[PDB]
Amino acid sequence: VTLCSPTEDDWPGMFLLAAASFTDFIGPESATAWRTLVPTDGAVVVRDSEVVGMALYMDLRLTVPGEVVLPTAGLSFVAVAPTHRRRGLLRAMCAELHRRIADSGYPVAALHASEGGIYGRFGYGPATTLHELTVDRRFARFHADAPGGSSVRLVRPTEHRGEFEAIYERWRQQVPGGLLRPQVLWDELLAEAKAAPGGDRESFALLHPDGYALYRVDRTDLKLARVSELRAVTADAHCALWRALIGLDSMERISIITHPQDPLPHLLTDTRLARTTWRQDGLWLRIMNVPAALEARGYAHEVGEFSTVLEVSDGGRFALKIGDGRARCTPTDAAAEIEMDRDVLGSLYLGAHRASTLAAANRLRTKDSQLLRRLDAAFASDVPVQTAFEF
Amino acid sequence: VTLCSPTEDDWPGMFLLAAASFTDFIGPESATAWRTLVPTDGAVVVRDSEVVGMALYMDLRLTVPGEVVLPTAGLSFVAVAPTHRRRGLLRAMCAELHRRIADSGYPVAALHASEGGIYGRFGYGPATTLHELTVDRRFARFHADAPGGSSVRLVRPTEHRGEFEAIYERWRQQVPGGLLRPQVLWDELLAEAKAAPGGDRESFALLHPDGYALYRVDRTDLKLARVSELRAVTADAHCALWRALIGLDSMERISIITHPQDPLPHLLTDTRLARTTWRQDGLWLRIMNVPAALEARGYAHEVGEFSTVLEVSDGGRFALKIGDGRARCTPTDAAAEIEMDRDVLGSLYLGAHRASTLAAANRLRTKDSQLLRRLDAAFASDVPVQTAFEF
Amino acid sequence: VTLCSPTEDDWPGMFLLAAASFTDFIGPESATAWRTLVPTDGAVVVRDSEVVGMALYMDLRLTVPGEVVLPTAGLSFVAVAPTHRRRGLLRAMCAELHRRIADSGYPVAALHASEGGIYGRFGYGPATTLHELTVDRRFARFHADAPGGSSVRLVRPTEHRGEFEAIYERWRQQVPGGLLRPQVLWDELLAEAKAAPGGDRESFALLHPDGYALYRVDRTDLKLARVSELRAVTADAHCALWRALIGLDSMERISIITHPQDPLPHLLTDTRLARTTWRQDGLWLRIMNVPAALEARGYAHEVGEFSTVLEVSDGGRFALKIGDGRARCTPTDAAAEIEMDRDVLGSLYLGAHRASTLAAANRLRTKDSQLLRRLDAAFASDVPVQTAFEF
Amino acid sequence: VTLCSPTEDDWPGMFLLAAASFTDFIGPESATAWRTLVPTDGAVVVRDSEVVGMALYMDLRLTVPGEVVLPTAGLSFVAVAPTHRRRGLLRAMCAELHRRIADSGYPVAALHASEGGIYGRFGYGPATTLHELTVDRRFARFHADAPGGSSVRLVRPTEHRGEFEAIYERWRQQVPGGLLRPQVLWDELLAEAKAAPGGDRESFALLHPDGYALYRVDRTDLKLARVSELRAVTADAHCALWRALIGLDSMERISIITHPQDPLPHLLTDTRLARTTWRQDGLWLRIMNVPAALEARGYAHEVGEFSTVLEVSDGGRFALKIGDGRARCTPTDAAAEIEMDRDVLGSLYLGAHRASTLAAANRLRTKDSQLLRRLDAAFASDVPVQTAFEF
Amino acid sequence: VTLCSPTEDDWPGMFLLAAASFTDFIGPESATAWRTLVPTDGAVVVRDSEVVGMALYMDLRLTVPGEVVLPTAGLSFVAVAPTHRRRGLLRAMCAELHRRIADSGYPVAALHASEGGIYGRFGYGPATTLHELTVDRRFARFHADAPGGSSVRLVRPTEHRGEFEAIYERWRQQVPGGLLRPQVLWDELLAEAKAAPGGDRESFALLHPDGYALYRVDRTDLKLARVSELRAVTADAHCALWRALIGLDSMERISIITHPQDPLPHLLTDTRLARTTWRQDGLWLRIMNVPAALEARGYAHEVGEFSTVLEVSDGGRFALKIGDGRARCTPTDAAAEIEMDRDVLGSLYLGAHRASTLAAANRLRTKDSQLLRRLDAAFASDVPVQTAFEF
Ligand SMILES: CC(C)NC(=N)NC(=N)Nc1ccc(Cl)cc1
Ligand SMILES: CC(C)NC(=N)NC(=N)Nc1ccc(Cl)cc1
Ligand SMILES: CC(C)NC(=N)NC(=N)Nc1ccc(Cl)cc1
Ligand SMILES: CC(C)NC(=N)NC(=N)Nc1ccc(Cl)cc1
Ligand SMILES: CC(C)NC(=N)NC(=N)Nc1ccc(Cl)cc1
Repeated sequence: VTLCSPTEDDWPGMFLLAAASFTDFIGPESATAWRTLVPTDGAVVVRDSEVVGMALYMDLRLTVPGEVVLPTAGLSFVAVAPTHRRRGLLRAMCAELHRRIADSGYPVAALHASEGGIYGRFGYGPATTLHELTVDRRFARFHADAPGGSSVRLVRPTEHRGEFEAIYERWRQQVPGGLLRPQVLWDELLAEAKAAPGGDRESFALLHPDGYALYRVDRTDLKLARVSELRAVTADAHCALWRALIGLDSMERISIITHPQDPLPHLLTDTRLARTTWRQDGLWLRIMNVPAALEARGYAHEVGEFSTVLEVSDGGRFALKIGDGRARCTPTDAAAEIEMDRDVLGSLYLGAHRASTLAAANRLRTKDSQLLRRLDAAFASDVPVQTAFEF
Repeated sequence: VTLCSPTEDDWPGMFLLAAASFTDFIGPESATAWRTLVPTDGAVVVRDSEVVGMALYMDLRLTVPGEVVLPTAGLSFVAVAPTHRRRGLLRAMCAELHRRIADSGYPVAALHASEGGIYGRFGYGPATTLHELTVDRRFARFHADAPGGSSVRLVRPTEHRGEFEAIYERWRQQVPGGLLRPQVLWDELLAEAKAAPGGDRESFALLHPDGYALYRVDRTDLKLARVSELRAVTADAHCALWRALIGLDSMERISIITHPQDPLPHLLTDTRLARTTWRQDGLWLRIMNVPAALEARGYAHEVGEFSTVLEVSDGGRFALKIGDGRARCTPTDAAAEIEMDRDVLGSLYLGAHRASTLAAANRLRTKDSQLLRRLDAAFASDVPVQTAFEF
Repeated sequence: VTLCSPTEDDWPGMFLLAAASFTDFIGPESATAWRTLVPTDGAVVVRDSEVVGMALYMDLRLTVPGEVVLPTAGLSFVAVAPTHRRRGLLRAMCAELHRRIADSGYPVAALHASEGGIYGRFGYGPATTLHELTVDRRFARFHADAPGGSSVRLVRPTEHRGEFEAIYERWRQQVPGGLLRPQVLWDELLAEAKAAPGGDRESFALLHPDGYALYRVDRTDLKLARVSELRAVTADAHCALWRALIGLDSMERISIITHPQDPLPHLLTDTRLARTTWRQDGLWLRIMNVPAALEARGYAHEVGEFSTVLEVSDGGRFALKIGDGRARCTPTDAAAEIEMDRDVLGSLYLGAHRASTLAAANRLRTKDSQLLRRLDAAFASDVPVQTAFEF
Repeated sequence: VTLCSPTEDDWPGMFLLAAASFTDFIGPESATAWRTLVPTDGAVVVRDSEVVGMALYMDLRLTVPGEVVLPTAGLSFVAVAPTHRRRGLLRAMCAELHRRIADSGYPVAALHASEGGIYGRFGYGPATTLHELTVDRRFARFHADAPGGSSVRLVRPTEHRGEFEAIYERWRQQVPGGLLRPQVLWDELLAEAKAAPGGDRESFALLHPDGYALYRVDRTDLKLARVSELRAVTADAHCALWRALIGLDSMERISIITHPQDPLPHLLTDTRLARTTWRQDGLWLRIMNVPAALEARGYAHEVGEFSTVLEVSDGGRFALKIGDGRARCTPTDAAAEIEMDRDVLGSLYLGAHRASTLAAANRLRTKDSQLLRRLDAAFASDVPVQTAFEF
Repeated sequence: VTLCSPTEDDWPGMFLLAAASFTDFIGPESATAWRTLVPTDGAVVVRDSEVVGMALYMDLRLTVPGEVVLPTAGLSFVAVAPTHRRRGLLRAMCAELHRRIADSGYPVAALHASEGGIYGRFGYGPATTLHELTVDRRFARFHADAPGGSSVRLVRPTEHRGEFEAIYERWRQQVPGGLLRPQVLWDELLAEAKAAPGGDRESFALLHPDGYALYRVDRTDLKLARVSELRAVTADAHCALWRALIGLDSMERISIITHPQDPLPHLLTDTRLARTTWRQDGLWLRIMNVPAALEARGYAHEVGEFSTVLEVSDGGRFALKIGDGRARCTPTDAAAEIEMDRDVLGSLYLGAHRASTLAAANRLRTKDSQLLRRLDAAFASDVPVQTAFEF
C-alpha cells in the first residue's frame, strides 16, 4: 500500500469508495462542488491500482469566543475500504494530513465524527453539542413576556437567496461555532430545498429582517415539520420565527437540531413542551498549535488576572496568563499546575464543556480547586456555542 | 365550598382523593409515614361533608450554593377532585399555604410539578434539570485517564442502611439541590428495595466507602438495569461505582436519572455511548422572601464586586450588591436596572439556568449586557446542581 | 390587511400558500384544473403585496333524500399563513364567501373539514360519516344467501373511462351525498391511477355492468389492497365486486372507506371479519336558506302529517308542515316548539344523525318527545347517505 | 372458458393479469426478456376475449447430487384472475403443462411457491431450504482458525460482468440446486444493481478470484446491508468475502438468504452472532419420470449396495438398486417395501429432507427401519443443497 | 482473592451473587433443591470475607448416539461479581472444576451458555440446536397421510406426575441429548405449572399413553399458547398431541422450542405454517477424555470400516478405527490425518454439526475429502439429537 496526493485519475476510485462508505453521498456532481473547498495538497489516498483509503481537509473559517475568526482545516471524505480494515490506514492518513495542516499554518483542525470512539486518540475533542428539541405545537402558548405579542413572511427559499446569505453571514461572525458558508454550499443547500421523487418534500422559508428558518414536512410522518436551519441575529427575530413555526396549524410537532442554551422553552408558558429528543457531539476540534489557539480567542472579563502552567500531553508546556479577556501563552520548563491530553483542550476551547466536569473524570489534572474555578470561568463563552453546518 | 386545616376525620376523604389523583399512591400506610414531615397547620382541604381539594407542605432542608442549608416548605399531596375543576380551588389552596409558609418564616418553597404549565403563575420556577443517561454497556470501555484502573462491594441494601445514610448525609450537605432525608423516608426507600409480586424486581446495592448505587433490573426489559440512586462524595467513588455497573455483564443497557454535568460520558473512550434519553425539570422553587434568599446563598468569587437594582414583579425592589462571594439585598426606590417575575428568580437561584438565557426569552429585562454577564457569573454554582429525591 | 377577489397576479401567491398549507397539494397543474369549477367571484384573498389568506367555493350538485339535486357551494382551498394566525382572517373570509353564496342563490354550502373543531361556529354540521372497513380476506367465506353464487372483469382504468363515468353518474343521482363529477375530476382520478416513482402503485379496476371498484396495493404494506372507490347501483353488482376483491388471493387484507350501512359484513358467514378500523365525519353542510333547503328534500312517507314551529338560532322561525313525503316551511312568529343552531340542521339534513341523538346532547331542544320521534322518522333517508369524493 | 397456447394477441392480456397478480412485476420490458427462456408451446392461457388464467414453463438446467445437470421445466408466471377463483383453472393449466413437459422429455419440473399449501397436491415437494442469517457485525470477531488471517476488491458490478458470470458458472455446476443463468438474467441482475428514484440504493460488489458478494444498504434501515447473492467456489473465497462484509464499519447488521449448512457461524468466536431470522422452502421439485430422475443423480458411496421396491402413489412401482454411488430403477410388480406420494420423492431428491423425518410424519411408509437408515444415507448430498435464483 | 470449596457459611454469599447474576433465580428454596444434585467437592468459590465468584457441577446422565448413557458433569451456577470482572476468576474456577471433573472419572462435561462467545476457549462446543416453531393454528390442516385421522386427554399436570415421569424416562433413554430428570426437578417442574400472582398462567397437560405436552397461555399475548415441553416416544403420540394442540380453538398461535428435525411441518398440508421464529445453541459439551468418549458412543452402521489418526489440539493424538458401529481409539505418534480443537469434537459428538461444515470453516483440518465424508457419515445420529432441559 502507498500513501500520496491523488492525481485526477484517482478521483473516480475515490467517488466509488465514497458511494460505498457514505449513505448521504448525493453523487459525483455534489462531490465536485465540495472539491472547490479542498486546497492543493489537501487530499491523501492509499492505493493497493485501486483506491482503498482517502482523507482530505477543506479550508474553513471558524468563529471562536470573542468574535475571532480562525483559519480551520475541516477534515472530511475520510474512508477506508471494507477490504482494508485494521491495517493502520486511518492512522497513516491522519498523520500525513496533520503534518500538512500544521506545516501550512492552521492553528486548529475540525471534523464531524461518524462514531464517538475514533477521533479522541488523534487529538480531537467534541467542542459543540447538538440538542434536538421537539415541540408539541398543539399545546404551545407564548408566555406574556415573549417578544412580538407580521414581521415574518412565508417565502420560497430560491427566491430570497441574497437575504439568507446576508443573515447567515451576520450570524456566523457573532456566534462561536459559526463557519463561513461559501457560494458552492449555498448552491447545494438551495438544490436540497427542492422536492425529490421518492425523497424529501419541498422546503419553505420563514423570513424576518434579522433571521430565517428553513423547514419541510417529514417524508413519512406528515404531522412533523423538521426545521433544517434557523439563524436569528436578534432575540426578536428568534421569537418571531418560533411564533410562525407554532402557527403551522396542520402539524402536531416541530423538531429542530439546536444547541443546549436555545431560549425556545422559556418563550412558552409550559417549558416542558420543548422536549429534548436527542443529544450528540457536533463539531470536534484538534488544537494544532497550543499557543496560537489559546492567544487567539477572547476570555471572560469577569475573572481577575491569573497565571498558571499548562502541560498538553506531547503538545508542550506553557506559562498561561489570562487577564482583561486576553491570554499570553509562552514556553516554560516550570512545574505544570494543569495537565491534559490535546483532545481535552479542544473540548474546552469553545466553552461547551467545563474544566471542572473534565477534572471530575480525571481528563484534566490539577491539585488546585481555585485554579479549576478560574479556568472554568475564563474559558466560558458569553455567546453560547452553536453548530453551523455539517461537513 | 370551604377552605380549612383538616381534622383527623378529613384524612380518609384525603386518602380517597389521593388514590384517585396519584397512580404512585402506595397506600394509606406510606401516606401516614410522609405525614410525620407535615407541620401542624401544614395542610389545607376544601370541602363541598366530602373532600374535593387538598394541599400541604412538608418541613425540608435544602442545600443551596455555598453549602448553605435553608428551611424549605415542600409542597406535596396537591389534588383537586375531577368533579371540581375550573372553580379556583388550586389558586385558593396555594394562596392560603403561601400565606402560612411566608408567616412561618420560610425563605423558599419547593415542589416537583406533575405538568410544566401550572406552577409558573404561582411564582415557582424550574431550578434543577433531570437528565436520563442510557449506556450501551456492551461497548463501554473506560478511558486510560479514568480513576480506579476492588473498592466496591455488591450488597443487600437492607443490611447496610447505616452506611447509605452516612454517605447520603455527606452528599446532601455538599451539593446544591441536596435535601435532608429523614428516617421515615429511609424506611420507605428500603421497603421499595424488596421485590413485589407483579411489581418491581429486587434492588441490589454497590457500596464504596465514599458512594453507593441502588439498582434493579427493569420489570419487563430483562436486559435493562435502572439505577434508582447513585450518591458519590468523591470522583474516585463515582468512577468505581460506574466500573461496577458496566460490569453487569448480563445487561445490554444501564439507565440513570442524573444531572447535566454528570462526568460519566468523559470516563469512556466513546462519550457518545452515554446517550441522553430524557430531560425534564426536576425541583421547582418559589422565593418567598427575596432578600433572605439572595443574602443566604454564596456567589462566585471570580466576579468582582458590583451593585445593581433588581425589581421582582410584585415582590419588591432591592439594591443588590455582590462581592467576595456574598450578597447584600436592601429596599430601594431607585430606578430598576433588572426586572423579572418571581418564578425567574427561582430558576436562577441554584445556578441551573443562565440569566443571559432567560434574558434572550425576555423573562429577565435589562438594557445592560455587562450586568447580564456579571449576574450569569455570580449566580453560577461551582458544584453542579443535582436533584435529591422527589416529593 | 385587505380582503378582495384575487387578480391573475394573486394566483402564484395562492399556490405558495397552498403548497405550505396542504401536504396533498399535487401541484399548480392539478390546482388549475380544479380552478375551472370556481365561479367568477368564487374566491377571496387577504393581502398584507403578499397573500396571507385565501378561500373559495366551487359550483357543485349534491343529491339529497328524495333524489333531489341541489346547487351547492363547495368551500375549498381555505388557508391562513402561519405568520397570520389569530387575526380573524378565517372569520372575515368565511363571512364574505357566505354573503356571496347566499346572494348568488345557493340553498346549501358544503366542505370537508381538516379538523373537527373549526366549522361548527360558522354553521357547518357534519352530515355524512366515513367508515373504514378492513376485511381479513384469508378467512372470508360468502353466506349461502349472498347473490352471485363471471360478471366482473379485471381491467385497466384508463381504457374504460366511459363506463366508469356512466356508472358513477347513475350512482350519484340515486344516493344522498352523491356529487356530479365533472370531466376535469375524471381527468385527475385517472392520472392518479398511474404508478408514480417513489409514490403509489398502479391502480386496477373491477368492472361490472352496474358497478366498479378501483383499488391498488398499499405502497409499503404489500399484503394490503386499498379500494379507493366502489360505486354499485345494484345489490348484485356490490356482491359481485366483493366476491372479486375477496379473490385477490395474494392479499391478507382489503380496506375501503365506506358508509355505516355498507351491507358487506352481512355477505359473509362471519360478520366480524369486516372490521371497523376508522370512523370520521365526511361531508359538512351549512344550510344557507332554511325554507328552500327544508322544502327541497323528500321526507319519509311512513310518518303521518304533522306541523311544528322550528327556530334556527339567528336563522329564522318557521311553521314546518311535513306530510306525504313533502315539507312546507313558512315564516311565523308563533312560539317555537323546536330550537337548534344552524349546524345541527345541516347534521340532520341528509339523515346521518338522529334528532333524538342531538336532543340527548341538548343541541336540539323541545319539550315534546312525540315531536322528536316524528322528526327522527321524517328526516330519515330510505337510501343510506354516502360520501362521494373529497374536495 | 377455453385453455390454449397464447397467440401474440394474448400477451397484453397476460401482462395485465401479471401486473394485477405480482407486486414484483418490473414491467412488460423485464417480462419480454424472461420470455426468451419460454419454449414454443411452453405457455397456456385460459380465455373467458379476455385472459383469466395463465401458466408457463422455462427451459432450465438444474444441478443435482453427483454434479449431474438435468433439463428442468421451470414453472412461472402462474396466475388466475380474482374474478375466476374456485373454477378449477389452476388444476386444468397444471394438468396441460405437465402433459406437455412429460411428452417433451423433461425428467423434472421445478417452481418457487407463492404459498406453502398449493403445489403439494400437484406432486411438487419443497427440495431446498432458504435460511436468512443476520450478523451483528459490531461484535463479530473471526476465530483464530478462520482462513485469510487483501484478496477481495470493492467494485462496481456493471464493470466486472465477465468475472461474475465465470464464478457463477463454476458455482452452479458444483452445487446441487445450481441453475444455469442465461445472458438475459445477467442483463436483469445488473439493471437491478442501479439505484432507483424512490426504490433500491446502489449495489456494490466484493470480488475475489473464486467468489463474489453483491450487496446494498436497505432502502429504509440505513444500518442494514442486504447481501443479494454470495457465490463462493472455495472456503478461502467464502471466508475472505465475509471478512470484507464484516468490515462494512458503517453498518450494524449484514443479512443474507443462504442455506442451512452455511459455515459462516463457525468462522466467528461467537457462533450465536450469525442469527437465523427467517427460514422457508426455496425450490420445489416435481419428479416427472421416476426412473430417469432416480438413475440420473449420484448417491453416497458410504452406504453398501442395497435393493428395495419403491412405490410412488400413482407414479409406478420400481425395483431400486443403489450401489457404488449409482441407482438402477426398473419396473416391478413385486410387493412394495417403501411407499410415498410423488411430492415426497421431490423433497428427498436433492438431500434437503431426510427419509427418516418424512417417515416420522407418515409421508413415507416402510416397516423396515434398516431400509430407512439406508435411504437416508444414500440420498444425502456430500455438497450441501443451495438455492440458485428465484423464478 | 482465594479459590476453595465453599463451607455452609459461604452459601448465603453465593445466593446473593446468584440473585444479582440470574434474573431466573426463583429463590434460595429452589436453589437448595438443585443443590442435592451437586456432589461433595462439586463447587468452588472465590472470596475477596465476601463471595465474588462461584461455579459448580451437578451429577447428570446424558444419552449419546447408540442409546449409551454417560456420567456427565453439568456446569451451572457460574457467576463473577460485577465488581471483579477481568481478573481471571472465570478461567481459575473453570480450570479447578475441570481438574476435579477429570480426576473424578467423568468422560464429558456439559453446560447451557448465557452467551455464545465464552465457553469455546474452555473446550465446550455447541452440541444441540434449539429451534422455535410458531404455528398459525387458524390455517393448520393435517395432511391425508398424518396418523390419527380420542387417545389424548386434557389433564391437570399435578394429578398425573407418575405418568409424565414414566414417559419422560422412556424418551430420555432413546434420544441423544436426553438427561435423567431426578425427583427434585419433577418437584420444581410441577411447582412452576401453578399460576403465580403477576406471573405465569396455569399450565395444562395433554396426555397420551406414549407422550405428553405441557403448555400455558402466554402472560400478555392471550392468543399465544407456549408448549413448555412435548415428549413423545412414538410418531403416533407426536401426531396425536399436535392434533390436540391445533384444537386449542381460542389461540391464534402455538409456539414450541424443539429440534431441527421435528416432523411437525410434514404433518400439515402447508409445511410453511410451522414457522422457524428462533434458533440457538442448546447443550454445549466438553470432551474430558477423548478415547473414553469416542469409544463409548455408537456410530452409523452404513459406513464401512475405516482407520484414521485424529489429533485434538492439546488433547492427544489417537489411532481411530470405526467399524460395525463401534470405535477403537488408541494412543499413537503416527502423523495426524485430522486435527481440531477440543470444542469442535464436542460439536460433532451428538451428530448436530457435520464434519464437512466445520471443515469448510477450517475448524477441522484434513487433506482427505474421502475421510471427511466418512467422518460425517459415521458421527451422524440415526435418532435426531434433542435438548432435554436447561440447567
Ligand atoms: C453534509 C455533509 C455530510 N457533507 C459532507 N460530508 N461534506 C462532504 N461530503 N465533503 C466532501 C468534501 C470534499 C469532497 Cl472532494 C467531497 C466531499
Ligand atoms: C416520591 C413522591 C411521588 N412521593 C410523594 N409524592 N410524596 C408524597 N406522597 N407526599 C405526601 C406528603 C404528605 C402526605 Cl400526608 C402524603 C403524601
Ligand atoms: C381531494 C381534495 C383534497 N382535493 C381538493 N382539496 N380539492 C382542491 N384541492 N380544491 C381546489 C379547488 C380550487 C382550486 Cl383553484 C384549487 C384546489
Ligand atoms: C425473480 C422472479 C420473481 N422473477 C420471476 N418471477 N420470473 C418471472 N417473472 N418469470 C417470467 C417468465 C416468463 C415470462 Cl414471459 C414472464 C415472467
Ligand atoms: C432452568 C435453569 C436456568 N435452572 C438452573 N439454572 N439450574 C440451576 N439454577 N442450577 C443450580 C444448580 C445448583 C445450585 Cl446449588 C443452584 C442452582
